[PDB]
Amino acid sequence: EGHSAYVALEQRVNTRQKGIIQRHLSPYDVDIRGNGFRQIYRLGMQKIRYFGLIGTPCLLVAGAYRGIWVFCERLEDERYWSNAL
Amino acid sequence: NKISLYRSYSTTILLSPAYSLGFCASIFIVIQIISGYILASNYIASTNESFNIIHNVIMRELDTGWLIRFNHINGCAFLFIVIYMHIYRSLYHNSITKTSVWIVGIIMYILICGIAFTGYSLVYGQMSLWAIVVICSLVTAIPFIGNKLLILIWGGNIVSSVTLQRIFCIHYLLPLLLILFIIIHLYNLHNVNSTGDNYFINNRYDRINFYPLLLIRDVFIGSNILIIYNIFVYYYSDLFGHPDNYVPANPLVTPSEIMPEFYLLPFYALIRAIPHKVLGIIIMVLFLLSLTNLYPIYFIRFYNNINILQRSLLLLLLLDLVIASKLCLLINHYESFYLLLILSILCVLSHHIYNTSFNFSNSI
Amino acid sequence: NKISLYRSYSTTILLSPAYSLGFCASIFIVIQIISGYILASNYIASTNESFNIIHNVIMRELDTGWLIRFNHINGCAFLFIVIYMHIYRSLYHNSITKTSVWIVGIIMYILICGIAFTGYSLVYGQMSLWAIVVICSLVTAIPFIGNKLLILIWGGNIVSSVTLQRIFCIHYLLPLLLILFIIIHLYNLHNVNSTGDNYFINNRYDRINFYPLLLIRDVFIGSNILIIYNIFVYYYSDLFGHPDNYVPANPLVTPSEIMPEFYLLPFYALIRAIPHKVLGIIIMVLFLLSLTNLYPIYFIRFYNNINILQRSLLLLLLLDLVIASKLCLLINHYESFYLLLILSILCVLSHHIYNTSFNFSNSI
Amino acid sequence: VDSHPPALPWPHFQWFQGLDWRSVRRGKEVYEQVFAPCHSLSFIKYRHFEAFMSKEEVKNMAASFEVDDDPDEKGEARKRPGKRFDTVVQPYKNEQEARYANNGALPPDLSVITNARHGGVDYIYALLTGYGRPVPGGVQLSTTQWYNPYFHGGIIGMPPPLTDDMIEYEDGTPASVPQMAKDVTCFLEWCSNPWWDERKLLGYKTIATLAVIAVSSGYYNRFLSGLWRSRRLAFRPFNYS
Amino acid sequence: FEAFMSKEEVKNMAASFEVDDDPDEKGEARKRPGKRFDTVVQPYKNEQE
Amino acid sequence: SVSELKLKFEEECAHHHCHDIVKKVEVCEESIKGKEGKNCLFQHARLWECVDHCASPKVFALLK
Amino acid sequence: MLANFSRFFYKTFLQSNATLIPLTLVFTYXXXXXXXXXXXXXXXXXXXXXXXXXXXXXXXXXXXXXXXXX
Amino acid sequence: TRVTVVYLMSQFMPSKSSLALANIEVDIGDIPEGKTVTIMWQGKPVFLRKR
Ligand code: HEC
Ligand code: HEM
Ligand code: HEM
Ligand code: HEM
Ligand code: HEM
Repeated sequence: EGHSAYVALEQRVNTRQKGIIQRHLSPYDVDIRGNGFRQIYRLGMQKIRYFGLIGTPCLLVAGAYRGIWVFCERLEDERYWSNAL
Repeated sequence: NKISLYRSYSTTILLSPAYSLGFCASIFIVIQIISGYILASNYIASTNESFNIIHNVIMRELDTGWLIRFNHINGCAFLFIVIYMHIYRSLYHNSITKTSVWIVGIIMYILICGIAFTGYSLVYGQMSLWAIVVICSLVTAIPFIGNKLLILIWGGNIVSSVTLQRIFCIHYLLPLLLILFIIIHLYNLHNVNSTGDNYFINNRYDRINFYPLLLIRDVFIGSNILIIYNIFVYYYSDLFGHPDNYVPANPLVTPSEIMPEFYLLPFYALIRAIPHKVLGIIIMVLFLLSLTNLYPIYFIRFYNNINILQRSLLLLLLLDLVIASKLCLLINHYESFYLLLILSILCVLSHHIYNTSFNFSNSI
Repeated sequence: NKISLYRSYSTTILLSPAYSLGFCASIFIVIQIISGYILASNYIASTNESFNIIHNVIMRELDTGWLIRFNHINGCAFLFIVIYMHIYRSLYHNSITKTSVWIVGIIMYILICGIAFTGYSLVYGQMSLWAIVVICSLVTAIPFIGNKLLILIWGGNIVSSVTLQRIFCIHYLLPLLLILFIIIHLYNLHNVNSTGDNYFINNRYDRINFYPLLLIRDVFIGSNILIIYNIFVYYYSDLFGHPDNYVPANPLVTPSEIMPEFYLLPFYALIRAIPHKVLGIIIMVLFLLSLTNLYPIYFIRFYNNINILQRSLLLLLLLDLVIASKLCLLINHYESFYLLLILSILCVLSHHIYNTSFNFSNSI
Repeated sequence: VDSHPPALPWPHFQWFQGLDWRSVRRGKEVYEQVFAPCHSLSFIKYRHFEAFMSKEEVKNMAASFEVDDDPDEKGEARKRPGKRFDTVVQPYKNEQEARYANNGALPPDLSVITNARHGGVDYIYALLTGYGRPVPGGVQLSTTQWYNPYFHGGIIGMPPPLTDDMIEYEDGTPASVPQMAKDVTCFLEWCSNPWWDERKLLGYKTIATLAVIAVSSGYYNRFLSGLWRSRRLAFRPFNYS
Repeated sequence: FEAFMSKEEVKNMAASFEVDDDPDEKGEARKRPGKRFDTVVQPYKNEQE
Repeated sequence: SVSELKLKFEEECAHHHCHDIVKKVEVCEESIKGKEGKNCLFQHARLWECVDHCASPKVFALLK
Repeated sequence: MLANFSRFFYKTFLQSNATLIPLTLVFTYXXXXXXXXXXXXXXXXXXXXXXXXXXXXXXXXXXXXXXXXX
Repeated sequence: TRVTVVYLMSQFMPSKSSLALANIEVDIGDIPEGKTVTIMWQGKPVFLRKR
């Protein structure tokens, strides 16, 4: 791990770290249900908003393609029903 | 020294469940390797015994030879599904910055397409024979040395027993090279580490040990995806296939519609949307070569971030590929779908993966 | 940086031409891989049409399928000759000190013996069938599972096309594992370097660049070895084989004498010199396991020098092995040679490769 | 394009349900008495029938036919009554012969037929109960051609194979055309997939076991993530004016 | 045999024999004169004989 | 017998759920009279696809 | 909750692999291989019993005997 | 793991066909004393003699 590209990068870029205090609890003292429903709600809402954002162009283009698909499908149905093939 | 085992490799904490797709693909590679080795131990490659030895010996003389065959088929299909999800995630999170990992992955993708095609050729059925014929007709369009080349590929003017035997040797050989390339894939990744949901440069205090947390997450996601996989093995065994491949090959008869497997359809579209055969070959080669990142080499290039516009365009690319596959299958009877087929193919060919910083410059 | 290429790895100046045996072995591994891949692309494994497609389709319909087959046979023979010389050299210069290199080498030797056996089985001739029968009968002596295991291995009570198909798949697969183990062999060697004629601890001023001097020496020695090898491919094409293998196998008829290939005879001797079957199997396993250096594991051990007495005893080992092979094949008509066969086997089993410093100590 | 077969509720397309085996028995009867001389089952052996038939019944059925035997002591050919291990009798010697007995058409092998056609079982049913319809205008039918809207192209070379009361079922069920079509379709579904019930059962077992593993491993993953999901950070401040 | 004989001689030699042909319209069996690409005629029908 | 019920169901379904298809196929029958190389295979296939959606299942429920 | 029972259960079975391994083998056999597997098997056999292969064979033998008496 | 290993191994067991020709039964009440009769079994002809 010490001879890895990401370790080399962190040594080149980051300074010698100082003044950082981390606190960790053992999993036997942490409840798996502790922050469950709140996180479910928050993440669901976030993903709903984000997909509503980034999905709009796809929705618009899919609507245009659906219009074209309907037109072509009924054109070909009319062609087949009149022996015009 | 168990501690030394824990700390031999550390990753970011932002590995969402979407980062187990590589492990799922590994599971399916293992399944394909084992099932294929068991099948090959009961397989004879010839035009007089191949189709029979699959449906009359493998699937009816053994206890669960049918189960082994269904595993092989549906494992191929699910391997392709998982690999497509893997690629889509890599594009979504701007993982092209992992240059070694990306190049090895593209090589593996091309290899896996080749493996799937050659394997589908081994069931000497109607679809297998006529897919071989169509692809080789693509081959013979090469200027100058095409026809001779075709003969060398077939060992004759038609597909025959020697053709099946060489295809069998290729199908056996390639997956092991794929295994080596997977090893290289993982070696490069462990050299550069994983992106995660967001890209950060972390010191050892911000990273976590890979073992055993991520192995347990991989087991969990793998069991879920194996449930989904086995739903198809036992209850939709023939959903990822065409029934005409259960008809023994008839060189004198061509099927009504020759259609490849769902995971090769996009490539097939690139051939139907380009009228000139030579131009189609050239465009396919350029497409495959352009998925890579082998140019520039000695010009300074670096990678910037990705944004919401790019993510939305990626979703659009997915839509266009799906539409192109369906339409390229539909154009056989209805000729008015050429408009939408060509439109979708042109849209696919004009998708930006890497934002060229060279877009902006000044003239002398 | 061409200079960086020259200095990437350096070795000792005391590399006599005897240190090209590994390169020659790699040459014959390459030849075997290529010729075997060409043969397997024209091969059908089945008792009905195996012997026929080797002798009637591969040899007589292709342009030089006969030459491919002869290359493959004599390449196996010469690969074993070169490996035996390689082992003899490594014992002569006390190369058991390269612990990792030696252990990988022994694993590779076992793999190659298996590859040779499974390959010889594929020619469904009299010798192949009855060598399989004898070996699998030796399998039948295991306590409490000999018949269940034998049935599992053969797929039935008798050798058949399923057995041929298993053997074909194993013969195809094993050489690729062999290539991986060759890569590991060379990796370890580069880690610990070579011995040369004598062992010295040299600084960089006493070592020479490996490339291109030793590459050119390898080319020269390989050229001479290939001349010698081709004198057999073209003029003595069946010197190492047995004519009874040019007879299609009859399960109802047993050959007068069942003799394996000349590179397995020593093992066969161990079987013939031990009247009890279980004891013979135990001795075979112990022999193969004692060739390795996996014990002691945590006790402190180190290797001292080698001397003229040990080299003379090494010559004696060679003599005993050769005589044991010849006698093992002679004893089928001449009963009095059992004495000399047993004597040679006993002399072989009590040969000291590693002189243990634990031979001298005191008591509490 | 041709008519799309309707989707019908088959007993083996149901929850927790497999082949009827009564339809399979009756379809075996219809196979023996109707299309044995025309179509072939290259993959089915007499011993395969020891799944809905008794051992002695299978033995007698096998002995009811004749099979090639090893040549005589003088090399003369021989015939021999069939056994359990022999494949069922072929109806024709070679394709040409078949084509000669069917006015140029070649009846295909029905060993995997339900797997070889789009919407297999339904299609076969729709094929057999579709023969009497009026011929469309502008279509010229030979004396050995028939109009079936479900066949590819609408014209087929197979004469209507099923008629009412043609077969006397052993269990007493009336043998109408739809009934016989249903029974032969079930029998051919069994022929194509003789592993239906074992496949469904293994599916249930595997899904259950994987579900247990998934629940347990998901709990353990959530447990191990607790160490990091609750981590806390603090930065010692600088000295700023 | 076209290695120490001529094409015409080998053609006559092959045509001197009768080789099994593919069945006729009504099935059955046919025999046709030999040709260059045909294997030499077997002396016995089967091992027993 | 079940065949008579099958014919009755086919007639009912044709005249109650595929009446427009029946009218269309009657229209196309007139068109091809005189024209050379024209057939009503497609229209009749559509008609018998529409009819069997409703007629076929019912009959399939009346048999054991 | 269940402090005393938790201590007892941990000290008895879970503290040592000499007992945890036998416990998990017991769970594998008696609660997965003969409880889910065999149970689903029995349930499947019970639901589909009027159409069973055994039933078909029995009815067949009966009808054959009945026909042989004529 | 146990069932998977057993299943992969079971792919290498004798085929049902080979398990059908392994056992045959002959009627010994047909051969009189001192007469030898030849039959077929697994290809190899078999002599049954009323010694
Ligand atoms: C008179 C002999 C004869 C009988 C009896 C007969 N068939 Fe056929 N069958 C044929 C012929 C000939 C064909 C070939 C049709 C073609 O290719 O045009 C055929 C074709 C078929 C097909 C192929 C349809 C397709 O889509 O290719 C099926 C399925 C079939 N028959 C099933 C059956 C069943 C089930 C029965 C018993 C009810 C049966 N046949 C009875 C002669 C027969
Ligand atoms: C060394 C590993 C492999 C071996 C020995 C092997 C061997 C075989 C054999 C013998 C067949 C023909 C038997 C049959 O069709 O059921 C086959 C079919 C096939 N294989 Fe593989 N295979 C291997 C790996 C793979 C991989 C990695 C893939 C890709 C996912 C793959 C895809 C296929 C496909 C698609 C078929 C045809 C599916 C079908 O029968 O319809 N194989 N393989
Ligand atoms: C056999 C198919 C493949 C397998 C088994 C495979 C396996 C893996 C594995 C195990 C990882 C690390 C775990 C992860 O991050 O998901 C990974 C990462 C990655 N793979 Fe693949 N891969 C495959 C195909 C591909 C393909 C076709 C590409 C496209 C070039 C690709 C590109 C990547 C990238 C970019 C990453 C790192 C993503 C990141 O962390 O930022 N892989 N792969
Ligand atoms: C993947 C590489 C290889 C493949 C695909 C392969 C394939 C085959 C095949 C198909 C045969 C049967 C055809 C014949 O007998 O002429 C054969 C024979 C044989 N192979 Fe290989 N082989 C490979 C590598 C090796 C290696 C490394 C050895 C080691 C010496 C070996 C030793 C033999 C032997 C001794 C025979 C039988 C010799 C004989 O024909 O009399 N093969 N091999
Ligand atoms: C596939 C067969 C083998 C190949 C291709 C192979 C290849 C090589 C090569 C290239 C070297 C380094 C160059 C040289 O010193 O000649 C080497 C060294 C060596 N090999 Fe092997 N080898 C093979 C089998 C074995 C076996 C069976 C052993 C027995 C244990 C063995 C033991 C050694 C040792 C001890 C050395 C180092 C000798 C020294 O420098 O003192 N090799 N081998």
